Formats: sequence, structure tokens, C-alpha cells
Amino acid sequence: AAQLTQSPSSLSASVGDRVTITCQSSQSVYNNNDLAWYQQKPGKPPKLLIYTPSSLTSGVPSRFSGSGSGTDFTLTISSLQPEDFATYYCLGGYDDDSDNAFGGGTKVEIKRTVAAPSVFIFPPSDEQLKSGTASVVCLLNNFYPREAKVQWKVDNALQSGNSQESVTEQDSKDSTYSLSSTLTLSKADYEKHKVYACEVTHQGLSSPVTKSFNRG
Amino acid sequence: EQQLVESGGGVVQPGRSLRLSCAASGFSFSSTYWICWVRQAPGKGLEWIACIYAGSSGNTYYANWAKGRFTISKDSSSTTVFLQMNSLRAEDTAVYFCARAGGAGGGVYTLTRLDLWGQGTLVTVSSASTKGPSVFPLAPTAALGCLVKDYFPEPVTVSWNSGALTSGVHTFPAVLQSSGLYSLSSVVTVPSSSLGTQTYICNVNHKPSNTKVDKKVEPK
Amino acid sequence: RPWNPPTFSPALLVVTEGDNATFTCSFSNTSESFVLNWYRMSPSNQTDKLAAFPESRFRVTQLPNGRDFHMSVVRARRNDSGTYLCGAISLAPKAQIKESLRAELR
Repeated sequence: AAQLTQSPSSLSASVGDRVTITCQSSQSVYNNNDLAWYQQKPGKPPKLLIYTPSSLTSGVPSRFSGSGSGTDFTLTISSLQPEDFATYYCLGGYDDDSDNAFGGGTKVEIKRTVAAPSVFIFPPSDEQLKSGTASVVCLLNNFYPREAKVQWKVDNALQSGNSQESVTEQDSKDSTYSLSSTLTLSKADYEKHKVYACEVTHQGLSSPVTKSFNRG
Repeated sequence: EQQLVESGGGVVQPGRSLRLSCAASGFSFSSTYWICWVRQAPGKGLEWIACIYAGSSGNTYYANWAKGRFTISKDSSSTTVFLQMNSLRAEDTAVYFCARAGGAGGGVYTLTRLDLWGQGTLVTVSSASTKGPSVFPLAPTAALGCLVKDYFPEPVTVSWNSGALTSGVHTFPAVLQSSGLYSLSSVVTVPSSSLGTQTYICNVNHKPSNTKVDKKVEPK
Repeated sequence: RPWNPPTFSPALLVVTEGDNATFTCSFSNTSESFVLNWYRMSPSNQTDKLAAFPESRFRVTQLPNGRDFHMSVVRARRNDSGTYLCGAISLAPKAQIKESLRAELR
């Protein structure tokens, strides 16, 4: 009944930095080093970087190094290169292979300057309106860091439970993030009100920004 | 060359079962190899499922959470490993990789040394019907895009101007609505002056329903 | 010796052409569910198997102690001079492979 805890959940670093990801096992791994570190990139199968028990001939770059014994293990990247920004997973084995499990993963992201988002509101389309459903989309474009909050307001009434959102992966060119939040309402409820606004709060804004429209 | 190819994924209904296959090629099921199964739910991390020992004894190794609900086996006439997934539930919606551990010359090998990986296959445990999306315009440096709504299952392709427009394009990860259907949005940032001059079409492709939609976006 | 791996002696076995060459792989089976392999190890660093404890000029014969094994090449040849090793494949209670350090033949 082993659990492997990976710290930190995510870290932002710059090219050339020295990063350290750690993995801690509730019980000691088999022969105190049966632990492996894996790298995964979005859309891609994982790849084995370090096998703690033996040195690898895979062609893993030398800057990657594994360390530790018993329950605490560390992955170290001496000089972070652009090709390293990914998620790293530790895999521990025990006396009973039934206890083998992965860690939670550490997402290593690129550190850049603070960039405020560009907010855009999109009302629902007259095509969708015929179907008795109105989807209102608020777009937050090219912002860093990733932490941002979107607040839907309908005639200054805070919306709750009727919106979903997702974030793109870090852009290769500018290292920013983008967020799309969709407010879903029925045509009957969409026509009960006039002002539709999304209030965006982000580190790069002096005060929150509100992008709105009137249903007319 | 060594290769593992997963197959047999797709839609499965809650409570039903599904068998996955892992076609190995370029190597033989020698005395030094184990074929394993690792899954990854959308956005979540890696989860080890089971392994089977290639070779005579065919020993099986299961993860505790998977014992009793999963069954791993191999084909006797070929070089294939199966994963029977019984009593499937929404939490099981994931991409299923098959990996390989073992070999000769690397000193020590354990089941934590997975050095050969397939591309994985997507399994969607849901009682929803396979449906093509409804592409909706997000009409307008200006921002415009397409709303790809109410499709099942994953995935969906979106391009702009048949691939000619790539810069400033952000296609977002899909969301799972309460209806069991997926919705996503793709957007593009373009110069404001080009709105009258340039035509913008999004090309949405959903193979599971064989639905290709091309929808021009216009200021209203 | 970390992980308690098998051994492979002598480190340098020298034999004339014609007579036999006998390495000895030593593996104490904690598990009692194991399979030995006997490898030849090309300068390409590629590992080719020649025999096994669960069984040709290449023989693997278990000695009385059960921990030691003989690995004999009968009618050895000049093109048999090279580097060798043995590996232990345990299946239960823990799935693992533990391989000895390479020894040379001349």
C-alpha cells in the first residue's frame, strides 16, 4: 500500500537553470533504489530518463542525474535546455510488484516576464440561438503566469456552476498561456438579461478587467 | 525495429468490458522481457496497471487497485498481449499505453524500467452516442474563432484556412459537459485591418463520426 | 555487491584452441523461481544468448551446491575469444534481472 509523493507539483525555470525534483515514497523501494524517472511531453508516450539501479545506454543526456536511497529520491538537471520543459514522473517498485505505482508528476514550465491577458468576449451566434442554447465565450489570450480567474456576470449577478474553462499549453514562441471560458445558458434565460460580462483578474493587471456587451 | 502498437480502444459503455491488444514487432518474446500496461486519464498522471512475463511461465503482475477488475494475457500463436478490462466506469476513460521492460546488458532490470513504449490507445467509458460537433462562429489586433460544440467522443481536429494560418492560433483542450458531450473552442489573433480583406475558415474534423465541417467566420 | 547479483569467474579465462572453456556462474536463489542466461557480448556491445539453466557447443550444467553453475564451451575456437557474462531472471516473488560483470575469454 505504497504512495509516491512528488514535490513540487510544478515549477517555472529558465534555460540553463539547475532544477531539482524530488520523489518521496511512503515505504522504502525494493533494495532501496528500485525507482525510475520518466519524462513525458504532451501527446507523447513517456520516456525513461533515469533508472536508479543501473546507468543507461539509451542516449539520455548527461545533465540528467538521479540520486537518493530508501524513500527519498531526487532528479537533478544541471543545465536546463529548451528541450527539457515537460512533465517528469517517478516510478517506484517494492518487494511486491503489486505495490508499484507512479508519482503525481512535476510539470516543468518556462519562466518568462509577467504578461497581462488580452480579454475578448464573444456573444452566442444566431445559429446556436435557434437550438435553444446560448454559449458565451470569454477569451484570455497570451498571459503569464498561468494563474488567472474569470468571473461571469449577467446583469451584475455573479454566475456560479454554469461555466467551464480550459487552458492551452505554454506557447512555444512567447511562453504565455491562453484561457477559454464558456458560459452556457438556455435561450430563454439568455434573453432574460442584457449585460453579459466576464471579469478577468490576473497578476499583470493593475485591477481586474471587464469585457462586456449588451444583448442588442 | 522494436515497436509496440496498441489497438482495440474506442467507446465502451459503463458496466461493459473491453479487451485491448498490444502488437509487438521487431523482437521475440524471449526469457528476458515483460510486457506492461500503463494508462493516463486526460490531464492526469501515469498509472501502472499490470505486466505479463513473455516466455513459458507467463507470470502475471497486477496493481492492487486493478486486481480482480483487469486481466492480462498474451496470444500463444503470435507476439501479442491483451488487457481485459471488466466492469468499466467513467474513471477508466484514459489513454492506454503498453510498455516493455527487460533485456540483456543493462545490468539490473525491474518492472519499473519501461524503456519501450507504444503510442497508446484512447478508451472512453461513456453511454453517450457518437455524434459530430456543431461548429459555431466566434465572430470578431482582433480575435476570432470557432466553437466546436456537442461532439462525442474525443478527439477533434481544427485547422484554419486549411493549414495556411497557424500563427496566433490557440485550439483549447475540450471540456466534458454535463450532457456527456465535449465542447472545445479554437481562436486566432489577426490584424484588425485584414477582416474585410481576408477570408477565415476553420476546418473541423471528427473522425469517429466522419464529420468534416468548414465554417467561415465573419463580423455580424 | 549491490542487489546481490550473480558472479562470473574467472575474469580472464585463457584456453588454447581445441580444448574446452568453462566459466562458472554463481547465483544463490532466494526466490527458487529463476532462469539463468549466458551471454556473449560483441564489441558492438550487443548481447547474444548461448544457453540457460533451464536447457550445441554451449552447455549450462548445474553443480551440486545449487548456487554454482558451470558454463562450458566444448571445442573452443580462436573466433570464440571475447567477453561474456551471465544474468539471473527471477519471476517471483519479485520480477527482476540481475547480471554479472563481464569476463573475458581468449
